[PDB]
Amino acid sequence: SQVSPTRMNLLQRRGQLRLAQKGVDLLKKKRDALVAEFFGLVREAMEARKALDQAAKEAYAALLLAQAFDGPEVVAGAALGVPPLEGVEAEVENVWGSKVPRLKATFPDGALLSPVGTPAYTLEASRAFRRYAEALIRVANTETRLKKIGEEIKKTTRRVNALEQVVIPGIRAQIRFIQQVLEQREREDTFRLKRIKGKIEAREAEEEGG
Amino acid sequence: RLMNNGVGKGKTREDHKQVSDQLYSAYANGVDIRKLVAIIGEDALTENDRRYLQFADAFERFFINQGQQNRSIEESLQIAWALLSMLPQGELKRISKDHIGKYY
Repeated sequence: SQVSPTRMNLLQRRGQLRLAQKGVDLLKKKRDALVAEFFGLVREAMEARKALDQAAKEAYAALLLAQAFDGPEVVAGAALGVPPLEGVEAEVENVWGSKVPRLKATFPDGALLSPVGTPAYTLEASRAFRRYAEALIRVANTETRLKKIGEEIKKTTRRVNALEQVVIPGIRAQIRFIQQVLEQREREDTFRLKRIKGKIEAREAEEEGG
Repeated sequence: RLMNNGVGKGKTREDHKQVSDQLYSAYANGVDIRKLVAIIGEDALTENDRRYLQFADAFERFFINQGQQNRSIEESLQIAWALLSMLPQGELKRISKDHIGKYY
């Protein structure tokens, strides 16, 4: 446990305030940018996604003239058109606490090129993956962005607060603590010096008058 | 300082001395929550807080003010009890159950 030092430190802790006060000045508007850039992405996300997600099933579920029970047959029958279930190009990108990696796989999913002649409905029904799958990849890189930008936002403003209502007003109180403590010392000056005068003159009016 | 003096039976009601202390820590742990909200995440804090939260409000803008107007130890204590109700009886650990059965 300790208080501070006692002097000069006043000035230093003032440049503490400078550091803080000015630091935190800018500390928001660091984040102003990122919050700014954030809105566009919020907009963009679901657009194509909602559209063709619904259009995947459109024919798919709705062409079971054979496809449901001869779904078995066909679904077997045309299964595994190109299933690597892989494509990861791992991407790193600015995210605070760790630049989190995102990534995209990128390979087909079936739609009118699948092996063998076979029935007709099949292939179009298989086509649906373009519109669940392929398109669903878009959210694989956009939906993570929302959380990532969260992290930052939150963590940052978190400090804002702390600095703003813990650090600063405390260290404010530091400055004071010094100030007054220097001051009362300065009484002593006055008093000591005070006494000196009384003596020097009180002593001397007795030589020429007594 | 004084207070555990001039309280209790035959001087005042006998539940006074007790219903102090309950309130004390109750309100206490209310604001306490409200601090930490602003740090990690508001709704990332314990769910059995939200009531203790709201309990801080009641004692807040509901009770404290009373404008200008005469009041009475009676009328006071009556609404002093009002405070407790919302939080369970099973959460009031600094008072015995007899006064709880005196009122609620």
